[PDB]
Amino acid sequence: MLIEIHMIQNHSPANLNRDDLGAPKTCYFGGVLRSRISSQCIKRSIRTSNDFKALLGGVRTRRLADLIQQEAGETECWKKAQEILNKCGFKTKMLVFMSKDKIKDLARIVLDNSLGLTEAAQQVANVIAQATLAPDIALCGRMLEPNDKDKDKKVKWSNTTVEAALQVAHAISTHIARPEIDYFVAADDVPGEDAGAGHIGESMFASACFYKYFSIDWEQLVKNLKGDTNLAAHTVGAFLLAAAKTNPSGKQNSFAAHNYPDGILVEFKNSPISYANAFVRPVSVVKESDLVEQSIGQLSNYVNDIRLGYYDEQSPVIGFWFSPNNRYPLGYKHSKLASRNIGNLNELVGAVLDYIGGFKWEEVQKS
Amino acid sequence: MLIEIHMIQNHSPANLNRDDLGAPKTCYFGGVLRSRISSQCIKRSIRTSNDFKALLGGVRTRRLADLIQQEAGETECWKKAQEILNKCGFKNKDDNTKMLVFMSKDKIKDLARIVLDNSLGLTEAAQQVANVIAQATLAPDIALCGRMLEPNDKDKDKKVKWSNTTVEAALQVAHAISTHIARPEIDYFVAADDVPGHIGESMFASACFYKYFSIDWEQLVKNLKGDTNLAAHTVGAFLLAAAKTNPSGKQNSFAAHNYPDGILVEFKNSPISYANAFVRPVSVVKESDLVEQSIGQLSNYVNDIRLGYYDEQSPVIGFWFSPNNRYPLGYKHSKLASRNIGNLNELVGAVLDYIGGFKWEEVQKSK
Amino acid sequence: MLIEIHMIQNHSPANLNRDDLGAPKTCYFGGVLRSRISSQCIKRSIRTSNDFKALLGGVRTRRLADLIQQEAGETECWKKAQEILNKCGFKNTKMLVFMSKDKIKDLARIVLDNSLGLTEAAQQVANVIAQATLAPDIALCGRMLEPNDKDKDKKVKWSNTTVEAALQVAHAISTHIARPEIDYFVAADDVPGEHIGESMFASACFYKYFSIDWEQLVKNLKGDTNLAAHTVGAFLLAAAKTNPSGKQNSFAAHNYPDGILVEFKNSPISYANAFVRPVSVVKESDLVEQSIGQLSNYVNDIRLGYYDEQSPVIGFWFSPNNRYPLGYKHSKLASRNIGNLNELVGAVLDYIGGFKWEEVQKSK
Amino acid sequence: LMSNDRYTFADRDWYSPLFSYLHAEGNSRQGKLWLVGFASDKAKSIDIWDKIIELEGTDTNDELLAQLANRATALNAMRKKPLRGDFKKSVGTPQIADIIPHAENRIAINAGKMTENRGYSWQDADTEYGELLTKVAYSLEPAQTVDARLKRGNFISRKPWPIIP
Amino acid sequence: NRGTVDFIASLENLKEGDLGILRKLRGARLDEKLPGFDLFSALWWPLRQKNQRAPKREVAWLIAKLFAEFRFEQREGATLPILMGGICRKLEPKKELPRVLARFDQLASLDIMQMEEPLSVIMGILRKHQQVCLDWVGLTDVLSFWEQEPVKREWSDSFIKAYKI
Repeated sequence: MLIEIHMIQNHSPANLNRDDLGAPKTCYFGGVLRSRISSQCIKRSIRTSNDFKALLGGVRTRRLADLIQQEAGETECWKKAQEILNKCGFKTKMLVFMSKDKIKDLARIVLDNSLGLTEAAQQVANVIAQATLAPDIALCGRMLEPNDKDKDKKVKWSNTTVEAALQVAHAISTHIARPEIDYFVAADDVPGEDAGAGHIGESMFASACFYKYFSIDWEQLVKNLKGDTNLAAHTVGAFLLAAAKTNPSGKQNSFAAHNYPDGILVEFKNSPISYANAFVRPVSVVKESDLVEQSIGQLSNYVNDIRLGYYDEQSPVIGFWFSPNNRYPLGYKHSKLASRNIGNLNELVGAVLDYIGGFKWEEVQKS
Repeated sequence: MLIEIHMIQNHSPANLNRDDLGAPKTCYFGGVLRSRISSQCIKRSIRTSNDFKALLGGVRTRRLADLIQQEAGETECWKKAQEILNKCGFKNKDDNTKMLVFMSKDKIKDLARIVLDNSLGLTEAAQQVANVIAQATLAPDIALCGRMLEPNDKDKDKKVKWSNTTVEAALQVAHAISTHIARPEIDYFVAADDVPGHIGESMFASACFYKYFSIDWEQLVKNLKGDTNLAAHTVGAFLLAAAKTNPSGKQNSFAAHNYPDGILVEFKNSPISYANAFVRPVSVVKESDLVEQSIGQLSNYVNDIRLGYYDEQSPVIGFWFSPNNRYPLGYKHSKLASRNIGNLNELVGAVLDYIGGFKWEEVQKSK
Repeated sequence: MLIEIHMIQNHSPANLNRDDLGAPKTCYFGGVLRSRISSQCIKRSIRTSNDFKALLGGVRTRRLADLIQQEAGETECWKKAQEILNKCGFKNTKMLVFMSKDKIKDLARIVLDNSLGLTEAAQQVANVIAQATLAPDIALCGRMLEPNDKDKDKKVKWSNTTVEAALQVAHAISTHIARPEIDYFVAADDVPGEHIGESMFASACFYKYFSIDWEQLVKNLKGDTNLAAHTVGAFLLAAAKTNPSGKQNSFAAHNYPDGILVEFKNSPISYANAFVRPVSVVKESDLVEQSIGQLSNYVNDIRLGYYDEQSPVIGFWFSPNNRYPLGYKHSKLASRNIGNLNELVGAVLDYIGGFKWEEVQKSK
Repeated sequence: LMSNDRYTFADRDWYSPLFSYLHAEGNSRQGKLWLVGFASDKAKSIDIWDKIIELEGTDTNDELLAQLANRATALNAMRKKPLRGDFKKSVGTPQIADIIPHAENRIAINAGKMTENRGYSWQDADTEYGELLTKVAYSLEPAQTVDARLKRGNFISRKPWPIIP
Repeated sequence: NRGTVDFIASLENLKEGDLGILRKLRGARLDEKLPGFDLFSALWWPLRQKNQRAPKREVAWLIAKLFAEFRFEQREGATLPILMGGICRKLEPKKELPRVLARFDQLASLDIMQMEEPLSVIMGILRKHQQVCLDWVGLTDVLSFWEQEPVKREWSDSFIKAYKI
């Protein structure tokens, strides 16, 4: 089975993702240009959030020898750590994505042994490949490739590939993109000779309402975390809580984009169905409504049409809907698209966890 | 822990911020045009103010040589200090001295002392100047706004090494957005001559703005090396500032020194923005006004976020203030603010009490 | 300390300030239309007032050569000065100049008939002109003069000619909705023989706000505190005893203000958000009474809401013959209530530091 | 069968054994020069082709024949150019990699005329890229600004450049 | 096209008070204020009765607002992407040219309801650069079909060709 989240959020003028030149990221959907926030930015912000802080047991880095030397008080294990890294096949050094404690303890106890370089390199490769008990590894996956150009021909590598269990698409505006440019000049505190004109810089920004899309596979999440079951549900609840309550950390010091969404639809499938095509037609603001209500109304229309379209009785689907204080109804006219209108995030987490299985949020806060 | 200040202020027809040609800054929020005041304008008007005179300390300039010569009096040392600043790494591409230097002004005497030594040459004096600047970060303004400074590797001496120069900022300020449609006008002017013996254009706008400030208490305390007393004084003087300052641009032609009609001070562990309340522009009717509709929609969004998002195990406490309670909050709820007060001095008293317990005179007498 | 002048004044049906088309200028405050009189019109109307005649210093002209020409010896109309001023950059355009009255005449008419020649007297006129700051109208209004770095002599240097303004002026807005009316005029003929007219006008009661700095005034008068009170007194008589000089031959709008609040406070406060709600007439009361009452309510709210310690802002409320009270609620909003302008002037000067009106006129 | 970092797939290489046949064995003579190109790597054949070109012996410019013997690096450098800025290990404009073979095969009919430089030159061969490349510029910049058409105009001025060594 | 020409002629037949009343209604719709609605109806609705291809209510209202604000003289051959392009040459190529170009190319992302302030500042830089002539009929005919690619495709093309001269 699958767990699916739909999400409608409106943002203040900001720059939550920029390219090399210094402008907001943009896309072309349905023949017109729209603002964009990259998916990987969202996964990074969720991974480094404060509602996910219990759940980082791993590292994605190339400074493994800093971590090995940090697993020491006084013993000089810097040159030998880098050395065994270079005979390992990580030669710029390759980015390695594995758990913290496993590499820390095992590199501390293996690098400090007086054994051969080949055997200790084989053991380091084995413990790097075997340290696949980490939550970000299960959510986001892992691929590592030993560079055979400079690799010793004695030892052999093992299976290391990790299949991920989270699929998030890029954040796409519900309407046309309207880019803007801001001109700044710096000043001098003390008067003096001063400039001729004053070199004008340029800061690009825009504002938009975003439709975000989330998908969670429970079976692969269970299979990646071995025989554990409670950790899967706790990860699902923690990810929902974080993604509901985390923003990208862009230029937030001068563009405070701390808004929170006005509508969350949650769903359960066996097959992934994305509802991004509700906004192929651009949304034109009319005098009556606002951008948010028309966006969720068009989303409701597409949801209603798909629910009355591709629909099999042998596998029926259900879902709950959430809004703050229940101000924005999905079924604006007559349809009851969701059965369990919920006015709070905590009760939504409890309902999702109960639908997964016999789990309570206070129960699984121990793994 | 975060201190969050939300502010509503209506402004007279005025030109507080502008682009190159004289137009007020405009924004694209909610599908409609919004008037905009840049956040850097607000930060600089806070920094240069009568209430923030005592907690000064940081200076930002490109004319270190002039102040150094003034500190060291009659010593010449102009060309020598200019050469030392060139050798330090201050880039001089396009024959322009730039890279606005951010250091405290109580360490200028150390710069003049190290530069005016005769035992050491020029590489030594430049390295010592670099060590002085990279460890002079003990001002309220550097603690609040933060600092970044990247001298170039091209024109610097090879034998100069640069230490850690970054300080993370403790203040986040959003761009000011009007609550309704943006409506610029054009003014026409001619030059009068007194002795007897054409037309141009200027642009102005009037709007009621929504402002948002955020202060991180632990980062401010960490920035001042554990001086909790000075951090409390910084928060209090900043609140007095952001209440009682207006940006100084074209204030000689339109003296818009208007005061806020409502400030909400809240304490929470997560950043909260109320910008989505005005996603629908406020349409002025006969029976009401712009301002009270703005505060009414703000109160409605405060209810929605309070009963929809903030309901956790961690409680959120906020106070509301209006001058002599002239604009109360939402009429149908009447329970949003924990305390309703009619003075700003009691506001800063309550805030300083809620942080760690502080009296206004004991924090005033620390600088 | 800063001195604030807020005034509410009703005007006759008139057109005191016009755009290019022939309409009064209009502005948008609080979501509805309001009429508008610009800042520079009020500044120049106070400037030309008879109460400001005795302290009138400054020229603000752009042809200095004709003012140089006052000497009898006809040698400086088309002189080398018509090329030396060009080497000064005062160029098309001619780069208008905010300098004094006696200094230019005396010193220039000394130096511009000299055997110095080119590239020597331009420096002298620069030293006379870029230092000609001592004038009260400059002291309040400010000064600027940036020259053409592409059309001036290379051997001449410039000192500072930047004078910080001690006066801040806001535009005049209404307290009620703007109601534009079109008047049709038909011009007749004095001789019989074998054209409908399109002009606009309006009437409204207006609200204005000015600020003057005291220490900046004293500083820009080079430490002369004696002139920097005669200045403020002449300004106070002018802002209350002078209407703008628009179409006044057909619109006699010589009205006197009905409510003036004069305050003394360290930081400037604008009581302009009292008039977010337009004043709507009712059968009981008029426009002046409701406008002054709303101003009273907002003044009380600000005063009771923004302080609890010291600074009992000793501000004076002026109403002619105490005609319109500052609110019919709980009293004691203003320190004293004055039914005369000259008693107000004496009290304000007494707050300045004991300065007497009968003794300060001898300054200039 | 692959367009790696040091190769770009254009057509058969009739330009390799030319600044060579024309100086050591065979020389310049009148007839039909048949080219057999048999590729290999280790022990596996990948592609074998044939071709026929017409010559008579119309003089020789050694420099131009040398540039003609070195053309695949010029194509790699034309493909590899970034759209804007510069980045290490940047592949660069892969739609140009799609349109290289058509202009190459339109050029390759008069190989015997390019070899002797009778009427067809490097600059005459340069013009063939314009139509396809103007077709590409619409897709790679599908915007409606002044900057869009100006970038297309800069983009249509991209031509291969000759490299002798 | 006929019907436009009489609409522009009736716009030029207006007097001081009518231009002022459409000037005070800048930045607004029509349904809020009744004198503006009545004046626009009396100036527009007979043409829509007689001619089917008379301008839409929104585009006619917007063009009426711009004419009341700027009051340019009607003359054929003074269209907007020509005067833009004749103006752009007199600026510094390093700084001011991208600044003007960005404000000019921002129009391809805005709707007719949102195209009042950029047009206001563009005719502002015209009035600053001492121009008195403008083709209003061409602008109305391109705004009425502003949502088609060839119309903005010939927009900046007229621009490029006027700028390159």
